[PDB]
Amino acid sequence: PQVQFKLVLVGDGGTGKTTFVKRHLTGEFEKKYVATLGVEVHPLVFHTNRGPIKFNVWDTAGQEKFGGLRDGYYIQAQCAIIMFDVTSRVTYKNVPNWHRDLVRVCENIPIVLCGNKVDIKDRKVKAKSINLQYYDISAKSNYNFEKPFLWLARKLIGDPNLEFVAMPALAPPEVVMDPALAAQYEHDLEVAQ
Amino acid sequence: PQVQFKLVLVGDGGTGKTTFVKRHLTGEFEKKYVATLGVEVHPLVFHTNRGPIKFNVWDTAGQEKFGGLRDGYYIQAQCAIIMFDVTSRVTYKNVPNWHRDLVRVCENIPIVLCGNKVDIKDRKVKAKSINLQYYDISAKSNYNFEKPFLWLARKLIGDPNLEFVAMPALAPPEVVMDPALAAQYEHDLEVAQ
Amino acid sequence: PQVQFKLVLVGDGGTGKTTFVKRHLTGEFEKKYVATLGVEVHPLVFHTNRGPIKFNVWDTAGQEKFGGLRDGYYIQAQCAIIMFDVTSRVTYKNVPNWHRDLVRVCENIPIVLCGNKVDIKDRKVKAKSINLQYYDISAKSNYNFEKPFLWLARKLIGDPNLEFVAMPALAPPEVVMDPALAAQYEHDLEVAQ
Amino acid sequence: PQVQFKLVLVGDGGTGKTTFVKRHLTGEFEKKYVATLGVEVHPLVFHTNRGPIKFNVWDTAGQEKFGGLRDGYYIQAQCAIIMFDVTSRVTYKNVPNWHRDLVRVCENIPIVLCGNKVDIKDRKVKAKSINLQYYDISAKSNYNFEKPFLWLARKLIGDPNLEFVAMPALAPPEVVMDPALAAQYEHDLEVAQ
Amino acid sequence: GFGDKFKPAIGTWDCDTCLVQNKPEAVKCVACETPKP
Amino acid sequence: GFGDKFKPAIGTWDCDTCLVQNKPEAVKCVACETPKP
Amino acid sequence: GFGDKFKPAIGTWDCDTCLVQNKPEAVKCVACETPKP
Amino acid sequence: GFGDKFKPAIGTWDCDTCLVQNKPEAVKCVACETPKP
Ligand SMILES: Nc1nc2c(ncn2[C@@H]2O[C@H](COP(=O)(O)OP(=O)(O)O)[C@@H](O)[C@H]2O)c(=O)[nH]1
Ligand SMILES: Nc1nc2c(ncn2[C@@H]2O[C@H](COP(=O)(O)OP(=O)(O)O)[C@@H](O)[C@H]2O)c(=O)[nH]1
Ligand SMILES: Nc1nc2c(ncn2[C@@H]2O[C@H](COP(=O)(O)OP(=O)(O)O)[C@@H](O)[C@H]2O)c(=O)[nH]1
Ligand SMILES: Nc1nc2c(ncn2[C@@H]2O[C@H](COP(=O)(O)OP(=O)(O)O)[C@@H](O)[C@H]2O)c(=O)[nH]1
Ligand SMILES: [Mg+2]
Ligand SMILES: [Mg+2]
Ligand SMILES: [Mg+2]
Ligand SMILES: [Mg+2]
Ligand SMILES: [Zn+2]
Ligand SMILES: [Zn+2]
Ligand SMILES: [Zn+2]
Ligand SMILES: [Zn+2]
Repeated sequence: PQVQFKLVLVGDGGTGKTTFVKRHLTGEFEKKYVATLGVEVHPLVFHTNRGPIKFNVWDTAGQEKFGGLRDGYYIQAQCAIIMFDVTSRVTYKNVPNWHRDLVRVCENIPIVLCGNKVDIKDRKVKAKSINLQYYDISAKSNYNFEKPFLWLARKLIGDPNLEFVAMPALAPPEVVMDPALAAQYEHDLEVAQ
Repeated sequence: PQVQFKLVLVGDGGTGKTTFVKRHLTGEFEKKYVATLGVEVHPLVFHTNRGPIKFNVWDTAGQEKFGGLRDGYYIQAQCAIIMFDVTSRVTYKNVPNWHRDLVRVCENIPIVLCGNKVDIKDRKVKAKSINLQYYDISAKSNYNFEKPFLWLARKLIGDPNLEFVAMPALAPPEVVMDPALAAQYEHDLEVAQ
Repeated sequence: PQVQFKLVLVGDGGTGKTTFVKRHLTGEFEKKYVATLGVEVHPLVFHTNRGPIKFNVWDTAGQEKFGGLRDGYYIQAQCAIIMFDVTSRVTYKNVPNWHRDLVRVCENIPIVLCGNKVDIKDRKVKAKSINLQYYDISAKSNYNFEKPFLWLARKLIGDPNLEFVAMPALAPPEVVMDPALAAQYEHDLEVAQ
Repeated sequence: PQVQFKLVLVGDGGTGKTTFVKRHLTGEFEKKYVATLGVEVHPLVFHTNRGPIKFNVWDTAGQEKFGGLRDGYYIQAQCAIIMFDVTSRVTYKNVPNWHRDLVRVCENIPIVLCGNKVDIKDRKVKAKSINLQYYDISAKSNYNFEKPFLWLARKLIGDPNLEFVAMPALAPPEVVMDPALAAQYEHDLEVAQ
Repeated sequence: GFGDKFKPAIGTWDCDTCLVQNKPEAVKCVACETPKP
Repeated sequence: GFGDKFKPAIGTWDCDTCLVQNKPEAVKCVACETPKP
Repeated sequence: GFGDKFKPAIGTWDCDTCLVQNKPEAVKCVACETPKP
Repeated sequence: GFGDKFKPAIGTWDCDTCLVQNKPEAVKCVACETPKP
């Protein structure tokens, strides 16, 4: 009717939120513009071993640069991704303010934290510094694209072993993610935790 | 508004039509049941180098086993796939009757002919015997799944070099297609033509 | 000169040892027959984030069906895979005898235990019953093919975050592995441990 | 003993010859340095529907920048790739001199012409200007990597429908190839021919 | 980048049942006879 | 095979604008204020 | 399934340096001049 | 980037039959008994 969840995607302007949600090609083709709220809702369908799951992802039209988001933006949000930019420290320092802002209005919805732009070698916010699951991502290479959504699916459904059996069509990568860098970053996280 | 085409999927009962249209996982999740006509419409989105294309595929609820399809089934069809079963000769012999039936009602819409179940080694209808483009397919292995739709996209858009840049999420294969058999079949077709 | 390790592949006849080592297509093309010992050595190259690793895998010519393997078979083995057949309980019951036999002659080489043929739905040896790392595998679908070798690489090199950055050419799957079954089996293992 | 062919890779210095041959990861791990001739021979195994094929690819150590290649370089060459750089017109203008040089010494071995670096948007040598089969390639993205070798396999074996059933492990891409650009280039070639 | 010039006539509406594209004057869907919302 | 037991209350309707799920008594969408069709 | 009929003449030996295939009478590799082992 | 410090002792030679790595003093392969070339 179906199995559908509103997901709010928040975090400073310029962190890559729009870029990230647009990797899902069908959700971009089927996006709905919400005139009264300045939002595009992207219906992202994923396919698990137990069937389809739909995340309706709310992406701002950039107003987080100029002020706070309306309440209507947060109404009936059932999960969230907070994004930051791994090359801009201010964006990471605001994460607790995005986190509180969400909490104040939600609350105890599952939240994933994503550090975007890990494709850039010149990284400022490293693992040492970093239900609040973390992933390194690179929107422009699709690196770790599935992970936030898989983790949120496993948390929402209550199945720790849920898997995506088929990947959605994703925008061709516009940037490369060096797999050896990805392994070094994986190791840094393991040596933080 | 969008770039959307009604595609009628026709051919004898038991040729694999429903199996084939259900390989597209999102189109199955989003299928619309048309009560008055005995149809499920599967909205299949594909992603070309020039952007999304949507085929709304009309699949019967099995009434082709008992009688002819309603006119409403064919109304505003802009392309078609005729299916047959490569292990059942009667289904191939009816192809010209499906072809005429379509023509009588359409007409000069692009049509692809698909020989299904080429995964079965015990093949009865071989290339020797076979805008009427042909493909061998195997719905249950996703073998050649993209081809009918790519050919129809190229014919509808008028771009012979159109490509799908990303594949839709497809049902995990339930059967294997031997790539050496696929190469032998490719060669038989080339040695028919 | 290079980074090369002898790997002994042992376990009852009929468990799928030969089938498994032959999934690596280049290692099969380059296999060396050792006349005096009844062995084919398959040089399996894998490609990690830190460079190539070569496992020279010793596969029997079936003599484990009739008697014990020569000492020469085990000489300078630096790691091992013990295989069993998930549909044949006797093969699993012999695992501790393969394990001891290896230990007696090696010793403290890293060993992975593999339960083969998990593609067969009619499974007799389930997770409940099962450095002794375990993986479910299916040689004929390439399911989990990389894992034993990745685990052995991580243990031999001392790098827990080693990754394969590119997969070797593998024999096309001859059988399907249902991804939903794979997820159920993954969950059973997690609910054993 | 096996099915093995010497392939000479020639073309101006800086066209990407070394970069290209090193995409095949196992052939790089197994390369043989030929001290007397200034050559590294890369044994590139490919896997066809009819079994393995090995191309022993002779790559210069850069002496084509300073003079002509020794005769020993060309001895028993059974096929060739001539490379050029799609961003450097001089390299394309020398192609007929590489072509003649090969002919003088070979002769009537199958030859593929490859225009490298098509990942660079700033392309100088376009399709309009371009057994002498042509492919656009991009060594650093692996774009069209298989094609020269597939075409050469089909020509050497005499099987126009030969296919590679599994890809060799390739170096992770260091650069992206835009699939929409690849489709535009495909179309330009079709509108040249 | 299509569709140019693949867009429907002005006031064309898609049937929520089937989802054939219907002329602006259509009161029912031409294929499935579902009335326009 | 979910959702069991993830299905909404009876008469829940999805907003065609946003597409929040609204209580059967809702006349407007709770998030975006678009009236129920 | 090749090679039939792609196998080399009897006694053909592959150079361990280069690895050109050499005639059985070859004492040195024809391409790189490395002596037969 | 390994192997550092995974390289064999000086004069270690690989058996062309099996291809176990043999000590420089080995005249035969330790595993398969094939004589050193
Ligand atoms: N290198 C790199 N740049 C990115 C990535 N994601 C986004 N960008 C760039 O970051 C800038 C901000 O992107 P945008 O999606 O509009 O961020 P938003 O304001 O949070 O919606 C744009 O210039 C993007 O091209 C990434 O993963 N890697
Ligand atoms: N081996 C094989 N069986 C298939 C394939 N496609 C469909 N089938 C089987 O053929 C039968 C008819 O399938 P169905 O989709 O209901 O055909 P329809 O009546 O034309 O809609 C079913 O038993 C399917 O399991 C295929 O590609 N390969
Ligand atoms: N279903 C299934 N059969 C397998 C698999 N692996 C091997 N077999 C079959 O098991 C039998 C024994 O295979 P073999 O490789 O010779 O086992 P070995 O004696 O241990 O070397 C053969 O009939 C194979 O076809 C598998 O992963 N799945
Ligand atoms: N953008 C781009 N650069 C390339 C490509 N292939 C090689 N290069 C670069 O071209 C230069 C020459 O490469 P090299 O392999 O040494 O060419 P060679 O002299 O013909 O062997 C190097 O700087 C490479 O990084 C490619 O496909 N794309
Ligand atoms: Mg934005
Ligand atoms: Mg049906
Ligand atoms: Mg065996
Ligand atoms: Mg070079
Ligand atoms: Zn309708
Ligand atoms: Zn709303
Ligand atoms: Zn030589
Ligand atoms: Zn030996």
